[PDB]
Amino acid sequence: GNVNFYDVTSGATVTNGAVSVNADNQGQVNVANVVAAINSKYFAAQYADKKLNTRTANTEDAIKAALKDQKIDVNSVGYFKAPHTFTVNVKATSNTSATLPVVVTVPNLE
Amino acid sequence: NVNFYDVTSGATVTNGAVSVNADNQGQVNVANVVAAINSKYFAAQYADKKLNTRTANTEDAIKAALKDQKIDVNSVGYFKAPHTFTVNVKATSNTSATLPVVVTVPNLEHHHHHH
Ligand SMILES: NC(=O)c1cccnc1
Repeated sequence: GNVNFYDVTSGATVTNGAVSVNADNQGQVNVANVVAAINSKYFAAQYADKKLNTRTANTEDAIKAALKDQKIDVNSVGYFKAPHTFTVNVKATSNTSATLPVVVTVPNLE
Repeated sequence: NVNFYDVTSGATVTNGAVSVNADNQGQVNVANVVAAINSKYFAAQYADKKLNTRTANTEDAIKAALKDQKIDVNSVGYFKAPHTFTVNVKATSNTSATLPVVVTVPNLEHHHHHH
């Protein structure tokens, strides 16, 4: 009945997530690359009747909101100066909500 | 890669357990054990955000468990219930998994809070 988050590859339910994203040599990251990393690794679904019904997460919005809470601006094409780490609260809602806290690490900052 | 899952929650299960009541004569029917197990647990192969259900051999597993306990089942599926026994339910892969299920018959327990 509830939306849960799941590991894309195993299908196991998850409560906490983590991904790594490499910055470019100038320490910049694009939001679209964070979105792709998170959404490739984790998905949301409502389970019923031996079936998973996928639900869209607000990954992009969640990333920008996490960055703004760390006082990091993103430009109109999605670039920002990355911190070493930030936590994204990825949300998916039900039809009839779940939040996955995903720690993003940017490991290659000078 | 085949796993067993709880029918209602969808959570993966390693070891299952069910309770099945005997009749007044202390007999249980295989069909009631089948229904108890299969109503609660199912097998599936997970891939690509999708569950692909697989058939379990529940009835055969029950009869094999009962045979190994030297418990005879009659032609209409009735047997004299032992207190608790384990059934090894199997499902096969298309690309293969066993769920041990503990079956207990509660009307035949030696200890009980009731008076
Ligand atoms: N941990 C990760 O950065 C990650 C991202 C996507 C898939 N698998 C792992």
